[PDB]
Amino acid sequence: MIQRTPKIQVYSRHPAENGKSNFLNCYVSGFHPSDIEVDLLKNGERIEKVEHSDLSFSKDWSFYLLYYTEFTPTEKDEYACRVNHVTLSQPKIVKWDRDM
Amino acid sequence: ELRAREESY
Amino acid sequence: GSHSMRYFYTAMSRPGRGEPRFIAVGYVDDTQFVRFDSDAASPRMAPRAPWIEQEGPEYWDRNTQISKTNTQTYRESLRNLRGYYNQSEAGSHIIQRMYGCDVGPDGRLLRGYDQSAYDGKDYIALNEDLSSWTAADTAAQITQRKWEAAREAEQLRAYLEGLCVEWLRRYLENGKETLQRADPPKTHVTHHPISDHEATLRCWALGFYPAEITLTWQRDGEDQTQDTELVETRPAGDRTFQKWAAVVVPSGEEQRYTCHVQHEGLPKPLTLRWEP
Repeated sequence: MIQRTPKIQVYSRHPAENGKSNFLNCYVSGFHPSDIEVDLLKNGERIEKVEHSDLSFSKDWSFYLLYYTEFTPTEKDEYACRVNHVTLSQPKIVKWDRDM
Repeated sequence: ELRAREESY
Repeated sequence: GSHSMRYFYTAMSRPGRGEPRFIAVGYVDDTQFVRFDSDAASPRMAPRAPWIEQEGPEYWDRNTQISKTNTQTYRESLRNLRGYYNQSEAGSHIIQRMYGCDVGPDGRLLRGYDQSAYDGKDYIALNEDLSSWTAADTAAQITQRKWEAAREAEQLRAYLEGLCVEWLRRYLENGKETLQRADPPKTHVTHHPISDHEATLRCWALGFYPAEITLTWQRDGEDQTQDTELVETRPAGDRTFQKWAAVVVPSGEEQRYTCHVQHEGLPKPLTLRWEP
């Protein structure tokens, strides 16, 4: 069958302010089939107890999920989202671009 | 409210 | 304005790892309000929006039983479709179904839907007449003839014209403070230098509900459609959504560019410029 690779966006719920609690989001979408592995990374290490939305799909039948965790950003800490899927030979890592 | 009594494919 | 109720079913076989998983989620507009997962320790229809929590036990038991029955029905359907395509017992396959109704501001049925896919490809859909089917291929024609013999389109029509709109109207009233409230985007324009020659202008929309939005860049009043990078609208996790649009501009020409924002929550459409 045809398979579709996930798109990945990494971003915060609110505009980021160091020392202020927030939510870190990793939105994976556009993929098929539905099995997917998503980790949120803090300085390269897997964050524990990350939650995610209930599986649903878009008009073109591709799946989407929101993975999220409460966090407090700092100037030093670097965050990222690591995604594996059958379409991916190796896990894809997308850094939280705190520049925009 | 869900639809009940669906016929299988 | 108008409103929608939709259920999204995903049934997934996993040979060697137990029986096919069945997940159902329900939405009103862009607000999820229920979920069911046959893999849960104790599978039940469960609330996902506060305004559905006031439904009584009969509601929760009835919708749970339909979902448990569907867990079995969709396992039958997966076995059937495997046969329709001459597929082995070794592979994993997915049935997806979306059904529901749209109502106008006056609550009257605008359109009903019932559409199915197999392994991500369109399989069979109820036509807009709520009376006939469009089958994608000769396998779906087997389902079509089965559903025609069972008068299943008539059952969809009865649901879509009755329960679907009646319960959607109830949900809209019970959740009116959120479901019938459009929250406008908070907007700003950022400037990201690329080189001495160019910079990126990025137009942001944050915190809006519902997800429908129009973000466009114009240059001298002409849409920059082909030149605009438009990210997929994404959920913030607090019911609201986020989106941005970006265009690469020649240095010094930034004032020829305007970002235009249309959203239901806005008093009037916005026109934004870079404000250094």
